[PDB]
Amino acid sequence: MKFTVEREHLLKPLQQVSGPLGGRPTLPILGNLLLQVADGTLSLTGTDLEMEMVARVALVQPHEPGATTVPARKFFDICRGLPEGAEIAVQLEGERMLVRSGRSRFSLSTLPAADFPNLDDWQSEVEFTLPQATMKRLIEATQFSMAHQDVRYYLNGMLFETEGEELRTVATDGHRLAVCSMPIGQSLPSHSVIVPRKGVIELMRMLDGGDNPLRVQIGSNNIRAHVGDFIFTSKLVDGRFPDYRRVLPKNPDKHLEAGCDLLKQAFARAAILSNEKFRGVRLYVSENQLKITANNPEQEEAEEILDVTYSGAEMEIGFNVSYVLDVLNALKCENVRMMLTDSVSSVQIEDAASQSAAYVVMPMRL
Amino acid sequence: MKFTVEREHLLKPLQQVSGPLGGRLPILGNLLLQVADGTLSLTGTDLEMEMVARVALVQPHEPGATTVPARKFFDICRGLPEGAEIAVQLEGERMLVRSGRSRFSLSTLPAADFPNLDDWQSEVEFTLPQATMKRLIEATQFSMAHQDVRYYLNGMLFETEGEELRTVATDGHRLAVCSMPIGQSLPSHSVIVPRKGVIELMRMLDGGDNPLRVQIGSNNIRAHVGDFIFTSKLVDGRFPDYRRVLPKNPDKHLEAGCDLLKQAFARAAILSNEKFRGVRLYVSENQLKITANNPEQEEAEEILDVTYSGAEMEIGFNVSYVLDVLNALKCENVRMMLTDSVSSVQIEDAASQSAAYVVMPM
Ligand SMILES: O=C(O)CNC(=O)Cn1c2c(c3cc(Br)ccc31)CC[C@@H](C(=O)O)C2
Ligand SMILES: [Ca+2]
Ligand SMILES: [Cl-]
Repeated sequence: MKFTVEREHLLKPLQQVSGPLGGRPTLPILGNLLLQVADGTLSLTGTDLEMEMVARVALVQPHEPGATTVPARKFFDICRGLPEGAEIAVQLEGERMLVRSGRSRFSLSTLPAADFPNLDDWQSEVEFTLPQATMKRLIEATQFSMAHQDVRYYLNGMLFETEGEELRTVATDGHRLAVCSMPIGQSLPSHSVIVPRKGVIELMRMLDGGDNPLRVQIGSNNIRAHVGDFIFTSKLVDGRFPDYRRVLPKNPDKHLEAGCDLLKQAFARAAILSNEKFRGVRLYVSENQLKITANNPEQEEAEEILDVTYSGAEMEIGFNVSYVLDVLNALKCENVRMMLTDSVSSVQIEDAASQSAAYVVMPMRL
Repeated sequence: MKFTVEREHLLKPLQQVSGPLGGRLPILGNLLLQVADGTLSLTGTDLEMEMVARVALVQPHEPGATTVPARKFFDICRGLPEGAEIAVQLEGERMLVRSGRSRFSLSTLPAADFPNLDDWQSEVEFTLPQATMKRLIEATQFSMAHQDVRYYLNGMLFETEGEELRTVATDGHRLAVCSMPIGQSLPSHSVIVPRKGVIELMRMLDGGDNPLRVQIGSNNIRAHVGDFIFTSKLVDGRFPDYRRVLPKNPDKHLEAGCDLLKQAFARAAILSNEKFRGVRLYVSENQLKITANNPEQEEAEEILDVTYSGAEMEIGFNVSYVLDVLNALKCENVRMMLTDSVSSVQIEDAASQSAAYVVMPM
């Protein structure tokens, strides 16, 4: 095995294929990357047995076929640590891989490519293509609401839902919910899967904001994403996801609109004197005005008054201010819409200018 | 107690005094506020050191003192919009804070409960530019010990000699010294400033033209810059003599680009022992070679061009120490000054003798 390649053509691929690798593997070879020279192409693969990322690099300098595995962290650090515009010559010499460039030489330990574990083979039964940016928006809009290591394992992940011509993402930790729907211009079957949170992050981070389209394949227990030179594959979470349609407030008739930043800064100051554990704040809403109050066990008190667009009936309601701020921070828009009903119902939050993303927070009594 | 001040004027003072404060005596988690003689005084302390900020009151105000949670009060002010005006007043056991239509009511502890550092006398005084103090601390800070049982090493020596103010920091494995002339005839004297004080001292240098005034007593140091007064206790014990650590006659002079050299050591370090982190250097005429290897039999090798005349030698180092030096230097070229394979090495900016770094071999 032999190749010579520019440092810069190796770094992005190394970032991508390093993502999956867990910090304390059950096998020695799981700390390594698989390297293959074949048909004019170097492929790198990293895995953790749950998910896998393969990157491809075209080889325009002379090369010799073969495969081996090297420690991922070290080989990445060497390449990244080498100077800008460097040529990186790699060759397999016995049970060592030789890396050199200019007058820097490294000898890396190998494990055999034959021991590198592959993911279970599977069949695609739902496929579609879409702009990278559409996938990026779907995930960014909802990712923060995924559970982290809940015992309800199916919440530690994101629901991907196909219906008609749109793709929808949903996330919830059992307390707050985020949903986002985008049309993708392909007739799709009605289908639903749960991607594990680590898989969702790899996917998100494999999208480089560029013009390459993203192709998605979904099987019974697996999902795969292909964009340009990168192919990501992950297991699905085998569980049942809650129905998001049930939590959405029915016919909220009291819509409040305000500048996202102004509402955010007001909640952010009020939060300073909220309960540190339960983070409850009170909204008093009246004609074109909102008053926000907070207090903590030490009886310190905050109050914020802003001008808003609001014409409905006067009402009160409490919320977890961290959840509201998470929503306002994910939105990053000019104007926000808060769709209110009463003191005992939940609230749905959106960009004033767009219904594509919706967020649901529970009422707090105080 | 009442005052009304613009956010811009309150923010940096708050930031400075509040920065290092924790609960502990919960009142150590509070700032002392005093309105007196047209001035708002904001004071913070952990009993070892103290930061006092004065700010002029150009609007109507009323005298009096209280104590509020430092973090919450800073966060509130910081969270207010740019150009905002902040009206503060005492009412009951609470401190009211009003800006626009944002209102806040904070808890208080009595100003009488707020502790003072003991009185002391100045024995040594001088002034210097901020930029000089910044440079003196920056050059050496990373070589202080952190939590060594030799308490005298967890901190920085400040020495006056002739016209020079000098800083020294060592942890027993490596050492940094930096001397700067400050245009004054100084008495021969030294004190040890605790690392926490070093950091606050550093952080009080805004980067403006206000000079610094320093006062040293037998158990205290103080620095005035602009409207801030930092006061800290000193550390007991006999600090080592940097001249004993410096090599006596490092005849062998090596010269290389600092970034190039730093890059090589860093790459080589990848394949060094994870615990020891040793690298070998082989010096020969106009050439430096760096090698590293680990238990797994993995090997790194780097070869650079340098300006070296003198005998060939081999010497081992912990790479992180060499990297800390090379990153502290921030220069074009570095001089490596050597004696032999079992003796300390000295490292300087090739273009300045103003700072020197010493590292032991492995
Ligand atoms: O601190 C160590 O790990 C042991 N170092 C020495 O035995 C020699 N030594 C010391 C110091 C030192 C500093 C350097 Br660069 C090299 C060897 C050194 C500074 C602190 C000194 C003290 O104990 O007061 C000792
Ligand atoms: Ca340069
Ligand atoms: Cl010096």
